[PDB]
Amino acid sequence: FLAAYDQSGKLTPHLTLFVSFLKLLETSKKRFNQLTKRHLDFYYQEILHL
Amino acid sequence: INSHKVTLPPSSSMAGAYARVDNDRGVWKSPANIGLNYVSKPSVTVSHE
Amino acid sequence: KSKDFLGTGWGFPPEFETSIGQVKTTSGVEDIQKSLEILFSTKIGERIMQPTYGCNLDELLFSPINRTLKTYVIELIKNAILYHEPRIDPEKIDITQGNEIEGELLIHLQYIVRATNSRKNMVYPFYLEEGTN
Amino acid sequence: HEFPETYGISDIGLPPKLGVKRAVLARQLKGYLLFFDQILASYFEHLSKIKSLLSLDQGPSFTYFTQAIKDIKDVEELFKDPTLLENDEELTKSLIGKLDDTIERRNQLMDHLIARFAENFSSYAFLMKFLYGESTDEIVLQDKQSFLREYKEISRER
Amino acid sequence: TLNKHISIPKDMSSKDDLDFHFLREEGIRYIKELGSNFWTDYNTHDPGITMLEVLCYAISDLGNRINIPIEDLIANEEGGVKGQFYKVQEILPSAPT
Amino acid sequence: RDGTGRRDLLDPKLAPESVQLQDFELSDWLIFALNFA
Repeated sequence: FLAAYDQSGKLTPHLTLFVSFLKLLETSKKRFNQLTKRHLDFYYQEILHL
Repeated sequence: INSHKVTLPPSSSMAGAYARVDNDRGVWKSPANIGLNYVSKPSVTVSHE
Repeated sequence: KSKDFLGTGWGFPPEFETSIGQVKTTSGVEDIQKSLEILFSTKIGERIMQPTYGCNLDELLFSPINRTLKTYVIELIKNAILYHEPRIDPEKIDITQGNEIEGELLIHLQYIVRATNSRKNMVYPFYLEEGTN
Repeated sequence: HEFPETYGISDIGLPPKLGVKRAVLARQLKGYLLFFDQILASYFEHLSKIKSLLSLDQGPSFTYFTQAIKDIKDVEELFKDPTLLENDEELTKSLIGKLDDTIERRNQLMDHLIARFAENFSSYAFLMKFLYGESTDEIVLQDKQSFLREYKEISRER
Repeated sequence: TLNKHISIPKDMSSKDDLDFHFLREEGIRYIKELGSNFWTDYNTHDPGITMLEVLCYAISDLGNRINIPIEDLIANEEGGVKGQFYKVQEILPSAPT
Repeated sequence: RDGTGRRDLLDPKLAPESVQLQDFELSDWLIFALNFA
């Protein structure tokens, strides 16, 4: 479905908003998933002072 | 201690507001749609219903 | 399909149907009439990143009716339209009092829909090459 | 709470003189907008659990989370069963449910924490199958958590 | 260890989730690509566009909390790091051999 | 046994990347909506 309507111009407006919202959220996923690295660096550099 | 504020009935502020309106426009001008000084908020929120 | 620069959009009080999974839309003149209902139903600071959108008609509540007021009302209405509704030209504003006792003021706005496309009208296949300002 | 009063979905309601039909339409809009709020609420909820997900004492049973939304005046009528709004754990099981593949995700978190001490539990993957059947998945996760808790002495008093 | 003067930067542009105007433009681009056959009016009185702007604002709020430093995000109510980290006094020393 | 050496020193599960705290795609949020409705 998602492939078929990508850049077709053919979705009903209530789905157009919902999908466009879900696409905007991908930038939040990118920031959120960097927490595991920030956590590790904090422990080795600020707690253990290495 | 100083973070705690005083709460009052509205009548004394209205007497003040009446004086302003009487001087700015006259006794025949309605007191409504006039702002109050030294008020953070109404104690409760009243809905349209 | 000549009048495609007035555009198509969501109805203001959006209604959802169940006979088909869709939200109702408006177009052309119907769309213009709902735009006017929205503009004069909202206050200047109510939109989040649009701090100057709406009108100040509430300033005149609890006031007597005279010539100075009527002049001021007309100015408020005309400026709100010039800033926020590119598709119309006001024709006449008629301000009258229909009640000796009840606190009522009656305002009748008449307007004309434009036959040519404005430079401020953000309708998709047009503003791209015609929306200069 | 970010919309204007004209829309009718705010705390002060909508004036009676505008009629029932407009009040009904406001109800329809609240329903629609909950599809956007339930997702955002999940992401905020997920931040609150970072401490648990990476805990050395004991991790959580779930890896995805949700919240009841209660700053909307009629949620008791919008939802078919208001019971769920009284307990976020039940709400999670009902709304996310199976989509949360807890066994695989919990193992990935544990393996990362164990790796930080340069240790390795790979052999449990098959050695435990000579002792237990399907029940090994629960047993193995319990043992990995115990190992991290006891690590201070284990690596020192050799 | 003295107090410094405090000010705010003037180049409010990042092209990421903390940039309101950036998000708004991307929103509209996606709308045209997916639904321009039916939804063409993108003027400011449109309920559709109004909803988009509200959501963009909400996204910025989320991004701003994600950037809160670790020292606060994993803090305990009583202070300390008991269940999060082992301290140097505990994890670096070795038995004497 | 052959001991160890330079090419054997990479721990595949130490790099923070190995953990994706959030993995939903567009298709998973759509399944969420189908249920929620």
